[PDB]
Amino acid sequence: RVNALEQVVIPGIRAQIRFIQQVLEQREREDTFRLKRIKGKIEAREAEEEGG
Amino acid sequence: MIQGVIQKIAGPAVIAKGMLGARMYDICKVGEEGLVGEIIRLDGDTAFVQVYEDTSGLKVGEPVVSTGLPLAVELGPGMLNGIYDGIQRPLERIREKTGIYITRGVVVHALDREKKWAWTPMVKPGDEVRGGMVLGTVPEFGFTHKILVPPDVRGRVKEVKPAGEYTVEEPVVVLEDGTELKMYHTWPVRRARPVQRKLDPNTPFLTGMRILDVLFPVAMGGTAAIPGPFGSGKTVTQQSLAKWSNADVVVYVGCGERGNEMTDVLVEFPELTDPKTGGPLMHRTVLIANTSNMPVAAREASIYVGVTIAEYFRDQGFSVALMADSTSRWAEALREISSRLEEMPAEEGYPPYLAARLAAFYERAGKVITLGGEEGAVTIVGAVSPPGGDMSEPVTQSTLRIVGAFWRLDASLAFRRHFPAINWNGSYSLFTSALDPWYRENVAEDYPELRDAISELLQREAGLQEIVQLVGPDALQDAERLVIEVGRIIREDFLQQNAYHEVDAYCSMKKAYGIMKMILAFYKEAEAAIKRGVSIDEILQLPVLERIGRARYVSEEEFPAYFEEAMKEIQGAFKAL
Amino acid sequence: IQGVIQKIAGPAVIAKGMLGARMYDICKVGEEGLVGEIIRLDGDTAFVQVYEDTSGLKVGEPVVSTGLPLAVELGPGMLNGIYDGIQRPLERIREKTGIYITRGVVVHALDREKKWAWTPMVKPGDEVRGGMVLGTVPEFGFTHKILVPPDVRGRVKEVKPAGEYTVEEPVVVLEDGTELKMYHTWPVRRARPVQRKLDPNTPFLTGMRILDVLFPVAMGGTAAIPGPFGSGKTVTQQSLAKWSNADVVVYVGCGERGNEMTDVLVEFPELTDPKTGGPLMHRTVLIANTSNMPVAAREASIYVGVTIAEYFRDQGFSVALMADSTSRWAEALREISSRLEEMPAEEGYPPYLAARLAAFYERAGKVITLGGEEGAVTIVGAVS
Amino acid sequence: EYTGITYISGPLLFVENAKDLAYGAIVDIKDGTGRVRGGQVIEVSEEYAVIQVFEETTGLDLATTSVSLVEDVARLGVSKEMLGRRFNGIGKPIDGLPPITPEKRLPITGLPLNPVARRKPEQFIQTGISTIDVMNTLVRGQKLPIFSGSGLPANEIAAQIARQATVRPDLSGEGEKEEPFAVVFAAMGITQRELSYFIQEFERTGALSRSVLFLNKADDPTIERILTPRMALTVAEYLAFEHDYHVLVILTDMTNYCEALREIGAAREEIPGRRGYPGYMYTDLATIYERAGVVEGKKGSVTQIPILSMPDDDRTHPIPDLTGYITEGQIQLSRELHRKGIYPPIDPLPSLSRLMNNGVGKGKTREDHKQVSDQLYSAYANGVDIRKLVAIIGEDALTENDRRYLQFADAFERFFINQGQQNRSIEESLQIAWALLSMLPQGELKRISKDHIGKYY
Amino acid sequence: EYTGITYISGPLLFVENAKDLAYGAIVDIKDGTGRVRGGQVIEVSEEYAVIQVFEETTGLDLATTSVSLVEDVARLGVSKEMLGRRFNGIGKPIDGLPPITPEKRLPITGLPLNPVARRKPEQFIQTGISTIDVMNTLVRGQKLPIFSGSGLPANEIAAQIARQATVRPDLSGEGEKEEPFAVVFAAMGITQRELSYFIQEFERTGALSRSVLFLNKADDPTIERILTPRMALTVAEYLAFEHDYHVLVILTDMTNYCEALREIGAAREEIPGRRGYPGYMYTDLATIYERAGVVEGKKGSVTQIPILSMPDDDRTHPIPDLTGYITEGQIQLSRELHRKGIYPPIDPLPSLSRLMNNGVGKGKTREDHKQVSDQLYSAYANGVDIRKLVAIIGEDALTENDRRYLQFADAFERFFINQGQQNRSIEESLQIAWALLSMLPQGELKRISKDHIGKYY
Amino acid sequence: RMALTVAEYLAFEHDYHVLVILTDMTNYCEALREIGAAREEIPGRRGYPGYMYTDLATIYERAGVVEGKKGSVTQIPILSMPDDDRTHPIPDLTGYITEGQIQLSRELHRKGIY
Repeated sequence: RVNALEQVVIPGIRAQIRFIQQVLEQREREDTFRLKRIKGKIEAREAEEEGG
Repeated sequence: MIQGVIQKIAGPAVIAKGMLGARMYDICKVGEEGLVGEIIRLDGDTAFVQVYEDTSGLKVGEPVVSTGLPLAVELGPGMLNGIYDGIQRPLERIREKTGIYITRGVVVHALDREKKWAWTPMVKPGDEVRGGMVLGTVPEFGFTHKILVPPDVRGRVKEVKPAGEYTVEEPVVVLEDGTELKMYHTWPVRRARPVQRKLDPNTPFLTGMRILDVLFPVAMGGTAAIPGPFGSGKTVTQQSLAKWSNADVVVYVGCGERGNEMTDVLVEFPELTDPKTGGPLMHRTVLIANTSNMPVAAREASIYVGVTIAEYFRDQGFSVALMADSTSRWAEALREISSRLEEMPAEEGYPPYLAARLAAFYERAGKVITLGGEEGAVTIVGAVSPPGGDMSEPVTQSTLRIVGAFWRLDASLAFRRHFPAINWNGSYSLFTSALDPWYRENVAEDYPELRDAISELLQREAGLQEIVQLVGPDALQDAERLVIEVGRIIREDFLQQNAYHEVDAYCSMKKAYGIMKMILAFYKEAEAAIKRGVSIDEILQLPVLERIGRARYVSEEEFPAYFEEAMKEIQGAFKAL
Repeated sequence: IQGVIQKIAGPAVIAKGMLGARMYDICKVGEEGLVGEIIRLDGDTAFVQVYEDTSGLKVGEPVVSTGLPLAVELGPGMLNGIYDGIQRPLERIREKTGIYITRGVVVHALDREKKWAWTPMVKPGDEVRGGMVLGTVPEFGFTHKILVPPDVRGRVKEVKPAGEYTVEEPVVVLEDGTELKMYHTWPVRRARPVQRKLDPNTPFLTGMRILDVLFPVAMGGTAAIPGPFGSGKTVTQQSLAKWSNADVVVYVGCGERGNEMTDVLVEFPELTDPKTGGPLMHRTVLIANTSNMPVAAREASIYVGVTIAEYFRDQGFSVALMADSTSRWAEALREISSRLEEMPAEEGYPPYLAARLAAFYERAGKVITLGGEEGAVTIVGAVS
Repeated sequence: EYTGITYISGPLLFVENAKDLAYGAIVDIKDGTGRVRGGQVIEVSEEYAVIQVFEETTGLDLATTSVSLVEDVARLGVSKEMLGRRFNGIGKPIDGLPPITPEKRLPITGLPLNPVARRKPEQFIQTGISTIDVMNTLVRGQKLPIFSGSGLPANEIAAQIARQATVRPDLSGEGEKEEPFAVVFAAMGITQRELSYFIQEFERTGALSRSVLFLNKADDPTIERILTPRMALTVAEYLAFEHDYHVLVILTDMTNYCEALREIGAAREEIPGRRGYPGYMYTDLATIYERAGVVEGKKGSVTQIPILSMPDDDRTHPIPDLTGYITEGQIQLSRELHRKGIYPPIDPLPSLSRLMNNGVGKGKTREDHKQVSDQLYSAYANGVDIRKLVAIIGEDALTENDRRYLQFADAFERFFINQGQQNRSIEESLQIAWALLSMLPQGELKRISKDHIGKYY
Repeated sequence: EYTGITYISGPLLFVENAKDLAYGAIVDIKDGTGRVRGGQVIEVSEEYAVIQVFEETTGLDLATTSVSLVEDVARLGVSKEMLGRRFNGIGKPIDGLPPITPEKRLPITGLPLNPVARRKPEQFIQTGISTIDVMNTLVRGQKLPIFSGSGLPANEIAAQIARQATVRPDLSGEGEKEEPFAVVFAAMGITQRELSYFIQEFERTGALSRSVLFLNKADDPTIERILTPRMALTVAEYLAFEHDYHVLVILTDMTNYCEALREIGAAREEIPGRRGYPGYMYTDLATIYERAGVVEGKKGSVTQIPILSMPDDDRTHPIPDLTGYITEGQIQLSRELHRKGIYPPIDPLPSLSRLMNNGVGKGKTREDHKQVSDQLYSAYANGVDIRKLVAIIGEDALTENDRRYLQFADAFERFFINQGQQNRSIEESLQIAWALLSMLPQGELKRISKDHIGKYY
Repeated sequence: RMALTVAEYLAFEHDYHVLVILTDMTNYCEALREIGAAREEIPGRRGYPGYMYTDLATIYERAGVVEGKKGSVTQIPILSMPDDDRTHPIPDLTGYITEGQIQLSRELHRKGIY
């Protein structure tokens, strides 16, 4: 059990959280980028009242 | 007046221009066939119209004339027996006047005025009336479907029509206040019917399964919820309030129930007969559910027009069981709003309005005495799913797990034979310290004691479970397999129940009481078996374990005499051996 | 300059009437003069990052600006001197506002209302060397050498005899013109010039055997102590600086705890030096920020101290800087960069985190100055 | 012919001088490649409109652009006789002869079917795979997606259902062989092998004179991957309902669907909201699946069989997500039985079923597999699960009792789940099934009744 | 007027002549349905403001829109007669008595206390509990979170211990008649049960004649949610610092508060932080726990206790991460205790106060308390590991010492952790301890002094 | 890229062989990433530039042997791993780019091998 644990199990049960984490995290680049372009629209709209 | 035409038609939504006088969250008439919109934003003379029916031919320069009602639900009789929409349009009238296909721009009466209903007055012309007072009793089947005075309206009577049929539109009591009380009356869907006070839940609701009460108790006047990832038994768990509930008023409403699931479940009610009523199951089911064949924006309306219907019933003085079939569907519909309006929702794919309109739905009605002196109790059960398959998200925490009961499902769990299935540990009930009074007095003064005592054993086996999957038992002892086998029997017969069979479950005190006493017996004696020198191997091989394994098929009526003969066999096939 | 408020979103303010505004410029927004700072200009308007929260501020007010870039204040009074992350004296705040703090507070950054000692260590007709000799202040710590800042090597006129002179009072002026007073202003975002950066070669005592004798980092290291405080770890941090061979200690935190961080402050005069034999408080600079402290207080935290140690370095003192809660420093920065166009892109933190992280260690260590004096800025990085 | 571009990139164009266009309208256009393409007015605007071309832009100059409102609504000519003919996503017949004359020109958007107009079906069919016709019971007007991984076959298994699809003659108590049985196809993205592979098993079927094929290739535009689905199903509606025939519709490559769905997802205005895919996705998988259902007053039916091909074996992936919920009763394929050589490689252990005692297993559907389904479940489970539990507890450790569990695993799976070119009738199933069930003594066989046991002894 | 409307996305409203109006104001808006609505005036421009309606989102119209400027600065009147009042939410009559009396005006948003005038704790509170007075030691003026789960009920174990608490500082030499006690409860998102279950218990024994209540209903919008703690925080100030009272803040479910915030910020053009939760949180969470503590020269102090919910109690969630820096020490409720039915669920093992020596000292809690706390720690902990060895190897095959360490754990849950609503003193809890420890020999007593062993067994 | 181009001159033309001993590419990614975070090339792959390879293309291009001229230019990248795992782009993308790899592990570090 000792032998086994220090190899396949333990860091493997780690790398699972890590892999998960990173992909959850990176997904939220697209969130911000989209949200950016959303912002751009909103301001662009109130900038046609006062200009072009 | 409110007038204007279509500026930019994009998706099911229409963005209007020229809107003058338009007010927020108010019903409209849209296009030229009548599709009915809602003002869900203003920006001066443009207002984003959200159109509940999908668009398909509508174009620029077409009418947009708002009615000026605050998406009012039309309250009156004819609710019982008859399918309706989540947007409240009777499906009876659609099928007969179109065809078998749902077409856009079908507009018919929300509350039929192609019906009349026998009037019995009660109120006298010499009296005054009060908000929340009974004007007479309309007889709708075996139920008592009173007629009440809309809250915030009173006067002094001067006439009251005498008995006869009258159309719901015609008055039946008139007043000196410039008004006429009709059986056709507006109440907003954004404003709740007023309550006299809130009461503390203290009677439990019997949801007639021996695992959705006995182990995790649910309250009457409560709120509860069950989830279900990716079709694990999300739809099936309402076959457990189909008729094994104690409600006198059953409201089946779905945010979106797909086509295949109304091929069996929706047709199930005119093909059944409820035993509590003594009469038909559809007499006592309102039906105001929405299909997914029905447009995406009709899914968003659903909830607020059926919750008020639930209040209308609660007021009369009847137990109301409201259950929103897959409440998860209103969230996608709400979430589509953002896309179309140029906004971006709450991060990680969560809907843009979280707590605000979820907490509101649940607490709209629930354990409240009325203006009119009657006992209102609303039992609401959200049958959500996590869209991404995570049971850790805002909307589960705020109002789907902080309620009376929280439950869970696994995927190979339900497949063995548990329909529906629950996680023994990971599932709790918050309300359980307030459901102890009635259970003490009515059932027995050891019903609250035995139900905590069964739950203890069920969750203590978990202790060993882990080690089994770590390196195993290489040593079987007398104290080992004790908890382990017992608990086995308990998960095998007490949590494997079916909702498709009336012998595997049913609403009955005595069945729950009974089964749980048999298991108590087997358990009791086992602890004193081992001490004497009785191998757990032989404990399996008593036929009495099999006697408790044939209590989940037993006929309901037969059970009393059955139970009494069987309690004796345990105690005889233990103390002897 | 002087301008007018246009928007208020959040704690931040945005105000036009700015033009010819410097970058990292002194801003005192409103008629309340909330301690703020001009940043990244846009159009004929600017974005203004206001440390202190705004909630009484109305738009359209006058905004007074100095028109000179914010700098760190360096003079006497710093040894045995309590200050925060804006660098105001937290106890003269207690006397002039009471127990509670009501925002828009501005007081001098050093004790300038005292009359401080002086002795001339130069005369007229001689030339000064930058980073060294001007005149010393005798204090009850050791001494504190009030030296002229770098690149000022010119001739001096009029050096006044040893006595007592306020910080704002002059004792010296230059023959070639350009006047100077005992208080000196040095840029927050720049570090002083050196001649070599040396190599570390004098061991850094910590006063407990195992710590330094087994694992030395010597004088000019960079170390770390991980795991959160409250495990009795704080034992290590106090005693470290307390025993350790130096002549000045600077203690600094940022996002540190509640009451546990106020135990430290009162127990600080109750720590005792081995060299002087009296309190450590005599020869300690505080610039700690708690966590009730303003938004960007904690974010500016670091930089202050760095600079301040370099002053004591140039003098020929050994300093011992203790960077508590490096991990919690990042909290503020995330918040600020969210509300701007420096949005997250790394992994739950902005990618300008690594940039602001480095410089704190890069600009410290054991090196020789323009003044030719040695001293060290040993850092111990409690990440926590 | 309206000229004046503003944005062109992909099958989404924007062009001005418009307000005469309606939602869902056939226009035509001109391009610089000297060709006339298509366009559905998916969205409409103040003095422009969003157009969706039925072909990829590979050339379109700003000197020459055109718009001509052909028709106000958008439609396809559909007639009674079109069986025996092949078609493509454009909607031209690929046969080589003049295009047939309509009877109705029905919209391609789709008209939903009333939930009131249906009623519970109960007439079962032979799929030629035992496992389905016992456990889930595939009846008319019911969906049953066959979940398929990526790196897994999808084509192989599909073919088995197409040549062994057949009503019971009176094994259920009746037939529907008295009315013509026919099949409809429509592929949404197919390569070089999948093209011919399907066609040569349809000559096995003997059906190529009574089937309607709406083949969409990957050399065919990417925009027609989501047009064709709706389109195909309207030619289902026409022939099952209004000409009373039991039509089997089989939809495959609902991952190539999802590729095209994604495109419009982010390239249009709308933002992602289903973990990096659209939020109007729901409607896109609703309008598709919810059409199908046996209607009460009609003899005929649209039986839809979705065949997925979803990326890997994730279950958080958009596709299996929504699909799960939608369908009532499901079937899965995995890689447990695809390393053994067992075609099909159905695995019901993680799989789920929601209709098997819900108007099925009772009614005009036999009750003699009623208790069998319930039994097979917990019995098959005892199997698979402990195969895992053995490698932890010991390396060969299994007790008297658990020995039996695992004994019934290897056996059931081999015999039963290898069908393929072998057809088993309702009777043939149950016989064999009970004889593997005799491996467990009485007490695990509590669920089967006294009758059942002897019945199929 | 203030006419001009642009965006009513949800509970937004814009108004012209935003230059008189300010940031951090609160205002009456006039609408044609006759409704009176507050709403803080946020994101002000010189043309456009943002106001956020304290009543629903229905009745806003573009015909009647006006704004009565109340006062630009955040306001809220404070009274000293708040010591027997009862109020829900912001501060609205549930006692039927006037809401406020102006004896002073303090905002709900200011800048907390100098640390130069912050004293440390030196007294103690008795909640009448064991484990939160022995193993972890809460004292007068202390920061200390109670980490609950969402599966678990936050809310019960909150109001239980609420009314139950009666200060006791006899041993220090200060009475209950030279120490007043004020219990402040501020909740949010409470259901219909929870909203009535509280008021009842509070009214039961006197805990509402010597306390003031707050609890923000679930029918109320998410904008009022936020002001709820900031409200009761500011009241706690005017009592303890300015009349010498010792208050106890009990916040309940922090998550709901942070959810709400997120929607305000998203419409105030900011990006949320990690796990999709607010990143502008750090500051706001700080001011609520850092505007409590002791004061130099004032005997009073606000003691801070928040309660939060966590889906699985992990640290991966932002919700504990943030908190855990600004607060000292930790209490956390685990699943294992609660399931079996033990109240409170508090496990002493994940827990540890960071301050227990910088609170009370020797002779103020009896001198033996100190070492008897690190006895019981090690005695318990040893036994929760041989409960999963109670039947593998057994306890009959185990040492004498370890056999006692089993039974010890069991009696610890029964008698020490659990006591329900019964009260206890420092002295009666140390009594329990001794009895349990007599069972262990003197040879197994090594975590106390020779003085302590000879003090009692 | 300065070190690189500079060397190409002296390398081929003057005919002297040199070996460019390049150290931590970590600090390369780090600094690079900031820039694309205000011009909106949105760096991320796992939180490191997704435009990484693009820039490293020219920089590591001269690392083989030319024909004609003698002397050449050879890259020797030297960089740590934040984890053993080859998932994160610090070793992963670098892997693909360059010609094979040589790890020193920690498997012998642990023992006192040097």
